Amino acid sequence: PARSVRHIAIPAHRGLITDRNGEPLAVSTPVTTLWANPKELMTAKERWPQLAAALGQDTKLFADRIEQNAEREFIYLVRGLTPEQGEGVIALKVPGVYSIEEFRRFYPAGEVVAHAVGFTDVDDRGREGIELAFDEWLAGVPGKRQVLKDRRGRVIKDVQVTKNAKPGKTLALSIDLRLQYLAHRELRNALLENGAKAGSLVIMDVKTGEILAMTNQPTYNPNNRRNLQPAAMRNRAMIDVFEPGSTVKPFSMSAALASGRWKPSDIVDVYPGTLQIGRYTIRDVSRNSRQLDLTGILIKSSNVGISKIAFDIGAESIYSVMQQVGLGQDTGLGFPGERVGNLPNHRKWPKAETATLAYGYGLSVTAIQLAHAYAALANDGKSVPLSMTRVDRVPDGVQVISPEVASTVQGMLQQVVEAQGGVFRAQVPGYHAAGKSGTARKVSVGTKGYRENAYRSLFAGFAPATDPRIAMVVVIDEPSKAGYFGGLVSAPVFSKVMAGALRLMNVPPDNLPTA
Ligand SMILES: *C(=O)[C@@H](NC(=O)[C@H](N)c1ccc(O)cc1)[C@@H]1N[C@@H](C(=O)O)C(C)(C)S1
Repeated sequence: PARSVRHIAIPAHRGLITDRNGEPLAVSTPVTTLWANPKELMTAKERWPQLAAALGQDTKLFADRIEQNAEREFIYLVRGLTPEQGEGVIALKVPGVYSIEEFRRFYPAGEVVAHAVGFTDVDDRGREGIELAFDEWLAGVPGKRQVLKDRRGRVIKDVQVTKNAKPGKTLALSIDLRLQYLAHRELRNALLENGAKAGSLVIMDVKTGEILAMTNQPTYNPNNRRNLQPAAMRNRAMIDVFEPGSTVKPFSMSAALASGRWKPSDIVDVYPGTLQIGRYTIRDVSRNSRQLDLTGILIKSSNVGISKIAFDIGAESIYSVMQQVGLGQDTGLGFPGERVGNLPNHRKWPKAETATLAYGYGLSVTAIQLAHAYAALANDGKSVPLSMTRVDRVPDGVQVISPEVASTVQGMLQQVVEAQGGVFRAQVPGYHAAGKSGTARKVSVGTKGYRENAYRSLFAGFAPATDPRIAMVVVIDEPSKAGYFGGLVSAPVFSKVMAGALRLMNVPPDNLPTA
């Protein structure tokens, strides 16, 4: 054809992502992509070697590429150069060489918030994290332009633009970059000090359902598009499931207190520190107890104690609490590839499965689910929907644990942290803090039993105890030093991060004299 009217795409500006206070976290940056029409290049061959050198290409390999693409009318030279580098090639004035203005993401906080903010692909589309989850909101709509193409791929004139490029929309996350940096720094330090393989830390606002911080190790710099390490790009807090172990005992206890059959001052006989159930043996770490009260069962973390309570009240009541607080349940966050985990269910619960459920084996949850469950407990038993975006109007929560039961369990968890023989490393000077340690043996990758030397160290809690504001989970995978108990490995991280986060949020210190 002598003339040919066709259409080309004009890239649109991707929406700005900020933290909850407007600090930029993902910013669309103008880049210059160079393309060429090989047929037009065929008329200026003496210019090719200088063009090749400017592109850092070998002269022969470049010439070979153009010659073998002589039939085509569109060939990429280089994508995503800075407009500074792009003009240096444009300045050669080579016939048939053209530029289009595209966009590439810059991430000002880099590795500090990489998992939460996420990453974009070669075409500026979200492929991880918020970038992926809110891709429709962020992407906008590209422009569509008219053209006039010949048999040589030549363009004549303009006088067009049928469709204008629509920019994407701004998005403010629930994340507070101040708390995010604190959490990042403390988790990294903990990983290194313990020679651990991986870790996750989530901070949630118990009143609004907002995720205030979400950090994992290992992490990566999303501005380095060359490294491409899949393991480091995993948002473990949302995609890696684990047995939460003794961190679910406060939920078993909630079921016990709701049953009508148990009060905190009631007693369980846990002597001699083991309990046989068919071919399975329930075992406590500390085996020098006889009568323990319900608070003591949580302080000492007696598997025997919680198991006997579970046999009394029935597994159904415990399953119900865990399901209602969201363990093994869809979070509704809508991140593709987010893992839901699994909460086992039965019509007739056998005794072994009843016991293991009560102390957190045989179910799999994510760190986000665990933090959300603790948020409901801290928020006087009311569960506010999870959000990764800033919440200005809070949706109504669902009452999942009665307020009196939740309050009672809160006081028990304060004792876990403060009482003699408790998790003293979770204490937060100036405040009352509450929570529960866990230590879980990892199930072998093959068939293959439980891995003898591989543990996960957990601490989950909230503060300030007298008026809860923040819930936090710290999960550290395979610590390598002498300590591996959650109370040794994860509790000090909870303490350090809570100390900073409460003060960054201007929460009044509550360890005061009696009124
Ligand atoms: C819950 O997390 C419980 N953990 C275990 O019973 C676990 N199978 C285990 C026992 C012994 C080990 O050396 C390692 C793992 C109890 N709660 C824990 C906690 O951290 O609070 C323990 C006190 C380790 S036991």
